[PDB]
Amino acid sequence: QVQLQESGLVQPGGSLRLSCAASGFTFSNYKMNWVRQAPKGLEWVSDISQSGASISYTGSVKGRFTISRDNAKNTLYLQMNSLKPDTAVYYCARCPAPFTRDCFDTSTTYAYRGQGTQVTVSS
Amino acid sequence: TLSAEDKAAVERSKMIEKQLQKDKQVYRATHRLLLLGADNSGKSTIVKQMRKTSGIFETKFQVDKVNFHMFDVGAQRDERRKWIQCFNDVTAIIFVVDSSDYNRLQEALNDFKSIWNNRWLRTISVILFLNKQDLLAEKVLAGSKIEDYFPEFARYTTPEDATPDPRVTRAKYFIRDEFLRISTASGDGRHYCYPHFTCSDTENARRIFNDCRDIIQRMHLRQYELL
Amino acid sequence: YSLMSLIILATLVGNLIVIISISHFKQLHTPTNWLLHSMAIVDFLLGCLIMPCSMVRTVERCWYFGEILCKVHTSTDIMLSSASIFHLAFISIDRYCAVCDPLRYKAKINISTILVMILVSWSLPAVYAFGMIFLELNLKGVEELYRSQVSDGCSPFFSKVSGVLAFMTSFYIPGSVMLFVYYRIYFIAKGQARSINRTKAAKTLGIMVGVFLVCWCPFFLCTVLDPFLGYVIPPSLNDALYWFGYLNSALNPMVYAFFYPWFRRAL
Amino acid sequence: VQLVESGGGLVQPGGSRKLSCSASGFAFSSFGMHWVRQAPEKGLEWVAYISSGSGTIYYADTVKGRFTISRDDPKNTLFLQMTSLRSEDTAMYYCVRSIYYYGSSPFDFWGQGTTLTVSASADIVMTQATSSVPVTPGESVSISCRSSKSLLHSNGNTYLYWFLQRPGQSPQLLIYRMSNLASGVPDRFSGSGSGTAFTLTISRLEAEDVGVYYCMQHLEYPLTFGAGTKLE
Amino acid sequence: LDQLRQEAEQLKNQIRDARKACADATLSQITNNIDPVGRIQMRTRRTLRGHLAKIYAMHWGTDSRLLVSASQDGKLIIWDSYTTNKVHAIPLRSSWVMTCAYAPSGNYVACGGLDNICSIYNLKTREGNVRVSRELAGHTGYLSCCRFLDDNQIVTSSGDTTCALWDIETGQQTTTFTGHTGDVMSLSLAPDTRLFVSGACDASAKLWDVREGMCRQTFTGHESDINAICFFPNGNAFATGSDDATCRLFDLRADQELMTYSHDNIICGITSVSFSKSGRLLLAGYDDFNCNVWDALKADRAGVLAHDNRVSCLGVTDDGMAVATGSWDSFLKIWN
Amino acid sequence: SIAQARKLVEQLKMEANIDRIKVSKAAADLMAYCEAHAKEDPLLTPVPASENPFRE
Ligand SMILES: [NH3+]CCc1ccccc1
Repeated sequence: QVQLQESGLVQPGGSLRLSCAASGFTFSNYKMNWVRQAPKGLEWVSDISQSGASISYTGSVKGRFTISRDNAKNTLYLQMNSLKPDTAVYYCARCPAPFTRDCFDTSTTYAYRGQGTQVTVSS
Repeated sequence: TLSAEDKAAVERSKMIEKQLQKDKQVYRATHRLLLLGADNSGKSTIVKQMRKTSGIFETKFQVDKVNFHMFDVGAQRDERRKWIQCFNDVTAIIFVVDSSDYNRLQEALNDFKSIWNNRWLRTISVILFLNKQDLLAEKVLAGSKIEDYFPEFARYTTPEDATPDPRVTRAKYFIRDEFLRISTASGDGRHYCYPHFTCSDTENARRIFNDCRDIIQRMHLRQYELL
Repeated sequence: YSLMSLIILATLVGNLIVIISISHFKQLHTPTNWLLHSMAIVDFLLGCLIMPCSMVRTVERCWYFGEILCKVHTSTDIMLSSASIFHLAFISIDRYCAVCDPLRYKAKINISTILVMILVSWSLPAVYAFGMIFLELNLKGVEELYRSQVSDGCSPFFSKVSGVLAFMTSFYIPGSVMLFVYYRIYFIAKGQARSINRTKAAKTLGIMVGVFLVCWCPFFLCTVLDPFLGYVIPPSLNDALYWFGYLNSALNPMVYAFFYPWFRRAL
Repeated sequence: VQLVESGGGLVQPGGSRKLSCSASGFAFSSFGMHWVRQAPEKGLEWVAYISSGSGTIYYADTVKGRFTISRDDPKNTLFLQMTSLRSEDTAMYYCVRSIYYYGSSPFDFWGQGTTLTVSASADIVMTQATSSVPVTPGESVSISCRSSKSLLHSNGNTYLYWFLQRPGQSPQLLIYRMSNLASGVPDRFSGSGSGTAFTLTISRLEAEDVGVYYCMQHLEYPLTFGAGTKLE
Repeated sequence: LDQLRQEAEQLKNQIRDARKACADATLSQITNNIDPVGRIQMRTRRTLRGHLAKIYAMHWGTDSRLLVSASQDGKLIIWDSYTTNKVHAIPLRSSWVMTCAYAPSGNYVACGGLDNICSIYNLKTREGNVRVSRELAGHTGYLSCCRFLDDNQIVTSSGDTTCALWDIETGQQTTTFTGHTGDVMSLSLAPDTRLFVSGACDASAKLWDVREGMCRQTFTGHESDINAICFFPNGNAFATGSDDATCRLFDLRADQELMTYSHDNIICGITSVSFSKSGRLLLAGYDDFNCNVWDALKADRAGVLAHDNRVSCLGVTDDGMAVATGSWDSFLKIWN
Repeated sequence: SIAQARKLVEQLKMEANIDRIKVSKAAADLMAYCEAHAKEDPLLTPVPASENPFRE
């Protein structure tokens, strides 16, 4: 099958790097996304294009977080920076079919999502 | 068809074809619509104003001797990318947004963006409804702000073509322009968006009639290379 | 002589391709395309029948057949020209019903309406043509003059009243129905394009209206003018007018079927 | 499913009588309808036929210009119009359903009949070998039918029917198309044939099998019925 | 929970190593010697017309002559494939129907869709009309497939990630098959009617036991959703079709993946798959207006069945005489 | 959430212990079946236009 692995408490003001290790599928043919969940419903954070041409972010983190992935190692990570008082577990995600702009990735075990990690930015 | 029983079978088939013709004539003179929304949006009350775990609902209304069929999805799962392929032939999509919450608005934006760029949902024009305007009007004068959620609200001013307090109009047109910004980013002139400012009304049916009329007229004009 | 000849071949091939294509492919069986099929059929009949006889007459400047034979060729010519013009008018009405008022386009243009239009367009010109020619309606009171002009071919000979009535009907009902429709559609298309921007429509409308006008107008003028002036025009002039009319039928299927991407893709 | 016939009586010669067949309990407007005649001491005979859409009508060669059939689907009624009654049409008339599609069973239901007393070629002929055979309640029985024309068709069907009316009741249906068994009949009847000579066998036997067994051919439209074979 | 996750990982590892050890030689190395089939030419022999909207499903009959089709206008039509006649025309209560099935005895048909109900229609009545006999309710998501076992047992697949076995006489579930993550898209019964396979949107296929109602094996290897599943004539293999434009061939005893059928000129996903009578040819329908025929042993393209819109369903006759296809332009074509 | 993980690990344990065979034997068996039943396939070997009902 397909497995996605994400690796990532910090005093406020800090920055971080959180990745994703995936194998099984062809990484270079899929759109990718990071979704996080507050201790609240999951919210979309930063999709990237197949070659990285298109990058989008939410208003709450625009200008403070940047996401980029490298095809060579089938890994994608977002460089978290300047954190603020962001306590959530950050998952990773993949769009359902290869080669399409559209994507629909719900709390019902969207299969194409990793187990996820927890980040604390509090004292 | 050299036997008597074969001739009777052929006659039965001909009767079936006549009934099918009648059904075809009834079918071609009707317009189907798909209704979408969320739990907070008043899409459950828009239906009632126009008016057992079932999986789909139906509502029929008539205006100027034209029949419209509007289908509301009932008890399904949270995944949509599979049963959305059965609606690639409707006249239009009615989308309802609750722009009086300031929090789930980004969700609605994401939902709209995913619907707009669907491979099977191209050539389908979407009619946008911005519901619960009285709540927004009551929630803007009292002063819960929009700057924290959307950082670009500080550098936005009401456009000159707006047709209207002024803060209410600025917020409404900011939301409307966000949706329109999303919609106009692509589509290469095959489907369009018709935004509206809807309240908790006796004219939604007429607006749907006019928007469908314009959509069909544009499609016919494009078919003949008159546009 | 060859220049006239090529024209017939182009007419025949262009109509045959459209007839076969509409007849065979199953995704092209919508009610509107049967008008195109019928118009292609009548143009094909015209190209197969009237082209060679008029070709022989024009070059020899002298009738070579029976005197009970001309009465048939002229009747068939009038029939087929009238039928083609009526088909063009009905197509214009179809387009008008499509574009201007859409919510009820599919209900209006069911197969029965197209069948009735085809039946009327095939029926009326035939009875009109023939009852006009086989009986002597056009020849009333110009008989002596007709003989003087006649004992030297054949021509769409017309008196002072019959000619003007034929002109009135054939070139004034269909043309009045066509021009008004295309004017009213031009305004709507221009307004819609302006709103979308906030023009290819003019180009295509101008092309097809201009083709019809330049093909048909001069011949009918000259015909309606001749009886009143005193037959002062040369007899050899009318051959060019007839061949302009036949060029219209040559170019008609191409304009009405090969300009559109859907027909090209279906092929 | 039940059919009721009304009318009948005694009619003077040269008069006119109008018979009506009233159906209720099934989708009337989907079935073809027939009229079948039975002389007081003779076998059955086919008279007329109207189809489901009223688009096709046939008549017997005996009566073509005298009789007239009509139907009314709104009210579920079938009519027979007779004029200039002769002294030969003095029999009992039955009302019969029929439906035709791939795999159907025509002539499956018959009416009860009504009596009518009148005061004072190239078609296929069907013949039965015998007229009466005595048997014992438990032995085997075989009945033969013969045809002047091959009932086998090019497609592969052999149109032959067996009816076997009970002595006092209307006819019922046993076998259709030479092999296929009816719905409610016990599964001890069987049929076989070759195209020209046909046989029906009854393995066991009870008190309900007594009656007259008939032969019918559906290959052509004109219908000829088997003479009869009584069982005692 | 961490300990449980660790246990799951070790258990998963103890399976991949075993299958890799048993993997041995592949199908290609052993099947290379055999002479190829060559080329296949198939020609349209019938064209059944009468459907208004697009078609999603069809199913042959056991007598090899009749078939049933379903369409979005709310109509079921039973055809006569020899003479092209129409036998029955059935109007539905709901127009969003996704599947149809035809009973092995020829007495019943079934259909369902975006209403979470499976309906049973009785064809052989004393009256000359087709009427509904039973409505099976209890599912939560849309119905995606349904198959008969006999006149009284039916197996349904739904969008709520569960399969179910019903009892038409009483209309209540007697068994539920849970374990899938995404919505289930298709199922295929076995010739002996003791097992059946399933495909879902979580890119996995499972094998179930009808009698005791529990999963027995799980198959993976696809990258995207599963749209169609067929089952080998022998009974020891099956093939799937996905949204990544690829088809697999899985064993049951070996519990691995055999030869893969894919080409660089296909980008769109597969909607249907089916085998031939002997299992020599595997033919699948695509989204690029076409249908392809593969050699089931050598993964070579042999023949193309060239419809004006998307192809949505296939079917092969019980005696292997013909092949029928449906499409979104509302035409049924019979090839031979 | 211990119930879901418990069910998953029990299912994985059930799937772990199954008898398995060699792949080459399976490939040989499928080829044997395909070769044995090759003459009853109208689609593989075309049938002359006498014993097929879809002619013309
Ligand atoms: N070439 C056609 C000649 C003609 C003349 C008058 C009416 C209709 C037709």
